[PDB]
Amino acid sequence: AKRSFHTLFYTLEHDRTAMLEQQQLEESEKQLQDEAYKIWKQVTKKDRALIAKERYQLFANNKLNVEEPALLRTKAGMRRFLKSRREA
Amino acid sequence: NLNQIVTDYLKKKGFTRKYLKAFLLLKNWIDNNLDIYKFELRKLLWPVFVYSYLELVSQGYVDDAKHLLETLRSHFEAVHQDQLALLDENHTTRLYRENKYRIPLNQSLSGNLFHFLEREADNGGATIIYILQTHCSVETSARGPIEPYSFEAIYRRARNLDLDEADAHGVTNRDVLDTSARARDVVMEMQKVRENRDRFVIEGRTGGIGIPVSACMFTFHNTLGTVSCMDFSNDHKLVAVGTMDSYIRVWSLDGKPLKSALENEKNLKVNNRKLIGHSGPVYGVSFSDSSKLLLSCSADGQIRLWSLEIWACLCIYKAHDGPVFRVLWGPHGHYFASAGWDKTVRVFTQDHASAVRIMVGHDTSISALAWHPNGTYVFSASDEMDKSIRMWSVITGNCVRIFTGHTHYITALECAHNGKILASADTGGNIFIWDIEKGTLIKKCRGHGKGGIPSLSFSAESNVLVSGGLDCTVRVWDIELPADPNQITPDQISAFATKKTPVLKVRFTRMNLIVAGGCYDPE
Amino acid sequence: DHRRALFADLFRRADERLNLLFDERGEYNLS
Amino acid sequence: PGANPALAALAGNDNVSFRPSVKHVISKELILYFDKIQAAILDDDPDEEKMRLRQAALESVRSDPGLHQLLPYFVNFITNQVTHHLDDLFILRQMMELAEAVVQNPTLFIDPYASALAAPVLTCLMSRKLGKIDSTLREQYSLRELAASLLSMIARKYGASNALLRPKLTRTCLKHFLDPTRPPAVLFGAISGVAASGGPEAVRVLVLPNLKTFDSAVLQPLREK
Repeated sequence: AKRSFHTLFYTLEHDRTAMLEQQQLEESEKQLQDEAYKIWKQVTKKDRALIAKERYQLFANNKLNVEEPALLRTKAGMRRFLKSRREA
Repeated sequence: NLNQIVTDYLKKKGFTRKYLKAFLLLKNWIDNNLDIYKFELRKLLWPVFVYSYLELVSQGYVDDAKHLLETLRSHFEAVHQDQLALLDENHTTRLYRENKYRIPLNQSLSGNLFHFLEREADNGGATIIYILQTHCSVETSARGPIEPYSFEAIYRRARNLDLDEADAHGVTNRDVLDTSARARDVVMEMQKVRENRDRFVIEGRTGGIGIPVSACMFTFHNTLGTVSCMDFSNDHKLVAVGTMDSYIRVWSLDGKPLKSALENEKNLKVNNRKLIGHSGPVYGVSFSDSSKLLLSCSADGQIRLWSLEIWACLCIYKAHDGPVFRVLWGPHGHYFASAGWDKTVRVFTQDHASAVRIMVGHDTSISALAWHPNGTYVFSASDEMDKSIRMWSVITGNCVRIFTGHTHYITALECAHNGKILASADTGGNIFIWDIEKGTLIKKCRGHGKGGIPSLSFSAESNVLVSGGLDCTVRVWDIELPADPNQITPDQISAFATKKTPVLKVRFTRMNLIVAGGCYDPE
Repeated sequence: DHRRALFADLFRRADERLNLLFDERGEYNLS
Repeated sequence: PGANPALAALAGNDNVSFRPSVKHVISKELILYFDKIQAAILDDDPDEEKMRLRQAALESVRSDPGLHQLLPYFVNFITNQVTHHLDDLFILRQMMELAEAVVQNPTLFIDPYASALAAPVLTCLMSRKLGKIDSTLREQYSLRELAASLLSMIARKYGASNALLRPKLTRTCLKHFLDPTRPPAVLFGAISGVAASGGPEAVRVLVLPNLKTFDSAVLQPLREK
């Protein structure tokens, strides 16, 4: 699953469902108070949902919301990328 | 009071109170498109040529018509041999004149073509627009692009549909759709194109910060302090270094072999070469407007011109008394300038052995040079007791502007691509930004250390500046800070530190990306 | 069905071939 | 006193405690321009003036020399629109056209974002469902062909600075192709993608040897329909 990061692509046809499912689970929690493909989904669901939620919030109503965080590059992210590149 | 002196002096002196260009442009544009469209656009190639040729025959430019026919015959030698032979009045020409060519096309493709032609109207777009409006009719249809194996052709062949009248009419879609396998509003279309394009213009800058920039660094190893000067070619394909050992070394920047035109040197495998022939240290190297020619100057007092196709010297220029310090090609590469120890600025053409213009008036040695983007003005700077910048006209040879204010040795000069702003740097760490028409100082930029800023560069729109320093840093500068929405100066955008490598050369590409070069000193 | 195993083997062989086709800079490996 | 704090965020340093918002980094004119472009491109009215406005917006995106700060936003917007509107052929076609116009601007450094652009395009090439009688098939196949052309362009342009892009794309398309369970449209998209990303040698070495079986276990039942 983690090795497949360096060898395969995947489509964005299951990200909306992941976002909605995570949103419903989080809302309920707050209110209370193939096989390789399946493994890939099980491993990446949470991160994909978070990224989808961020992107969805940024472009609400097809307008650039000026109160959301800017898109800026940092050094910790590049360090993570370098880690993955050394893995490859 | 200098104002009183100037006023008195003025009062006492009596002062009162053709078609081939368009064809090539179209060919390149078609070459740069997506594949799915290339089948349709090519239908425009054959007409635009034929009519154009006839036009020359109508205007008496027989030689131009012959040259055009010969140059483009290769593209059609495999198809239009009979038509080419016939063209090289007949009834076919009369039929062409009477019957206007039909060019079916898709709606979106037509919109893209019209917008592209408008965008390049003065570079050859007008010719094609006029030709299409006069001798063509672009029957636009709302179908999809047609190809021998696209959906349209497959569907039509499978369902056994007929041929549309517009696409009925030397290759045509019929041969692709035959069993053997609307009108136009040009001129009005251009008006609509311009009117709609006018609606998406950005007209200010309030708030925000500067612009992000990427940098690529080239580092030289095992030089032992022998490298004096460095330069990059216009397309970032070559790099040249002049040393204290009198020779020049050139490298290809991607490691591929360098090519020679000599028969003995056919298919030779080397990616760097040496130019030998100077007798003293080399202090300047300049690539000409691929680069074919190189100019060098040395402490022996000579200027040398080298061919980069055979890698040998062509001419020596000997107009200087003492060392020459700087040499520079003109913005388009036929004139060039030189300056050095004897306080005079010389302007040559590559055509003549003697300098054609001599500029006199500096009181000290020259330390920096620069050209104006229009090719008719030069800039020079002197050191020591006379730390001033002078602007020289090339037609007369006289000085037109003097800029004063530096108190340290000046290391670099640079004129903006718009021809209105000047920049200078010295060994105190300051950068001066000057208005040229008023002769006044616009501002100062601070933040570099002491030692010298050898290189500056402007961006394509001249709104950003990049500087390289001997303090092992590269810095980016905003030329105008945004409007208020209601040791280091606030107009610096970025600073990047190098790893023990003084920066000798920096340059901007077409994008927000710069290339820098330097030599590594491990100690 | 039994087609799945056959096509999986075909893809395995094809991928083994594909591994050696490209080079470091994305160009074809002529050897 | 006059130095901006957001500048420290632009250097990417770790100790920074200030988190700028969009309004602190992008000027108001650029925000208005982005909004105008997005409003113009995503209009479905059949009026001629609207088509002219859409074409003008695409040309503006394709030629403007001052859009360096909006590139990440363009990429994110394309990704979001493709992700959340897979049941609309018009929107997907507009997104593909916008992606084509963005990578044709000669003033933009696009290398690091190349892969980020290859994910939406792929989703438009081998997605099992696109949209929600003949006209629908026309639209779907035209969209798939356009996606394949754009993928070919991307792979050709940005294949050297992204070393593993070409093998990854080719392997994905090949994996999708050698699967009898997929519907014919996905197989068409997969073969187009293999040709676009791999090249002539990829087809010669990977596709042809397996064709003998392919036409027997896949094409015959479909022909029998």
